[PDB]
This record gives sequence, structure tokens and C-alpha cells, in this order.
Amino acid sequence: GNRRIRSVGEMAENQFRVGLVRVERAVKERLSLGDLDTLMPQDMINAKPI
Amino acid sequence: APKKRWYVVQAFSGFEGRVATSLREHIKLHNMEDLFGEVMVPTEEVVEIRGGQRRKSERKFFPGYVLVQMVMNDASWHLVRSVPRVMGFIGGTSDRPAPISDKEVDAIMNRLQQVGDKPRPKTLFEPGEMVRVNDGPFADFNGVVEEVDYEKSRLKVSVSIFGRATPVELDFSQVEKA
Amino acid sequence: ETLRVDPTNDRLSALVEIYRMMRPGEPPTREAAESLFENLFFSEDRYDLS
DNA sequence: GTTATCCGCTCACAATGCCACACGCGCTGCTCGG
DNA sequence: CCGAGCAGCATCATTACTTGTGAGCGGATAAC
Repeated sequence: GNRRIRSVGEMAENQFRVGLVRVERAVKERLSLGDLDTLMPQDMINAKPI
Repeated sequence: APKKRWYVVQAFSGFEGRVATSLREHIKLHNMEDLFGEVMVPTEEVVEIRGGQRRKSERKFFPGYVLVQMVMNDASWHLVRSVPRVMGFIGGTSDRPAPISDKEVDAIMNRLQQVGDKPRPKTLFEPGEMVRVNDGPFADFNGVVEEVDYEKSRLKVSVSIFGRATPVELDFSQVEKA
Repeated sequence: ETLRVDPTNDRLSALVEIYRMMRPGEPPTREAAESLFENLFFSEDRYDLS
């Protein structure tokens, strides 16, 4: 009752979220620095780290 | 009358430019231009017309660091530490940095006057080294530079013509290695 | 007995104490310790029990 | 106060041998380069 | 222009239950 199993699904989404927080920081800073409204919501993210 | 001194903060390997940008941006963010005078990243422009890199080349006084005219206060401190990519305040103990001396500022600014005044091609030459010639008149010959000139820039170079060695006035543009 | 041992007795003093504790060699100020604490817990971003 | 005493805490330092097999081992915006 | 090489990077908090033992050190604790 104190030791839970953890399948491939939960672990996979966890690695997803972990790789996601870093691109979150990056896109936050790029939204901060760069022009607020001159862009399409299509490149401020970089999916390569994901 | 708060006199903003000059401090130095460690940048990263290849980040210095955007670091200075983001710094000015965050200054504008908190509107603290009164506390942050100027972010100085000294550089150098060595100019060679050929040899791979051509017509210019950009060096820096010293990498990894950025120079600021901040004023000392914890607010400004975190304002510089709440930026994307920097290390701590290069200096004495952390949370109590060491402003660089005024003599340092004066010397560095004399350095900047010197470098920005004359575009000085580095990777210079020394009297006594041997070197070939990639130019039509003396293709792939090789002699020794007996005198180096900068303004005239014409490489007094002793080379073997008609038996007896003799000086030649070929320009930098045709020198080989070294 | 613990309160006898307790070095500080003031709230902001407590925050600067824990601020030094978690990460020494850094400027103990009010806002910095407060941010460190209320983002060590109470932060849906940097924390989630489950 | 001194003076040494001991103690809590910190940090270093050890983890069977083989095998076999498998898998994998820079990057990332600067640099250069034409 | 745009592909191929490249130069020094904690790449914030990146955390991290013990393993068991020994030695040493900063500081509490007591004798003179």
C-alpha cells in the first residue's frame, strides 16, 4: 500500500513534462525579449528539446 | 548623489551579446536606468582582406565577462541575477561584490580609443620568420621577412633572386604561413 | 525544548534563517527569502504533492 | 578566561570475480567557409 | 546564404533514504 507501481504511460508523460518545462522557460524569455505582437504562435517554441 | 561604480559579471561561452541585450531590456523593465549606467562589452575589429576570413574580423578584449556601470544595491544585484544566462558577480565575496577600480575603467577606455581608432590587423609578423609567397610574380617561393611594416604594409622580405639574396616589397596579401 | 533551542523568534528572521540554510553565501533579504519559501511550497509550478 | 575534552556533524572511502551479450558515447548558437 | 564545423557550457536547480565505517574539525562542556 505504500509502494505504487508506475507504468510506461505516467513515466512517459513525466519525461514529457520535464523536457517541456525547459522549453517553457525558453519560450517565456523569448516572448519577453522579442516583439510581443509581430509574430505567429509558431516559432517562439523550439520542439527540438521536446 | 549615488555614484554608480563599475562592476563585472561573468557571462557564458557564446552568450555575451544577447546577455547585454537582455540586461538593457530588464533595466527598461524595472525602469532602473538611474541604477544601471551602461553595459560595456569591449571588442576588437581585426581586418584582413583574404586568407579565409576576409575584410574584417571581430575579437573581444576578454570573453566570458560583461562590464556594467551599475550602482551597488541588493535590488540591482538580483536584477542582474534575475537574467537568463549569467554567473554571479565577478569580484569579491558574493552578495557583496567588488566594484572595479576607476583606474581600470580609464585604462580600458584608453584601450578602446586605441583599438577603435586604428583598425589593426592582428596575427602579425615578426622579423626573422620564414614564409612562402602565393603571388603570381613569386609563386610558391619562400624567403625570410627581414622587416615588417604596417602603414606601408609591404613586407621587406629577403628572398633568393639571381643567386644573391635580395629584399622584396611584396604586400601582406600574398604571404604564406606565419 | 525546541523553542528553547530555536535561534530566531521573528517571522522575517525565520525566513532569512531558512534562506541561508537552504542556500548559503547569498544576500538574505526579505523578498528573496519570501520568494524562496513560498515557491518551495505553495507553488503549483515548482511543487505538487500529487 | 583558559585549556583541554569530547561530541555532533561532515566528508572521504570501500562495494566478488569472471564471462558473455547487447546498447550507446556533444552541442549549439558562434566560426568558418566559400 | 546557408551549410558544415566548433568552443567551451551548473547546459535553472539541475534535488535525490541512509550503507557502513573511520577520521577530522568546529564547537558545546567541563576542570584549573
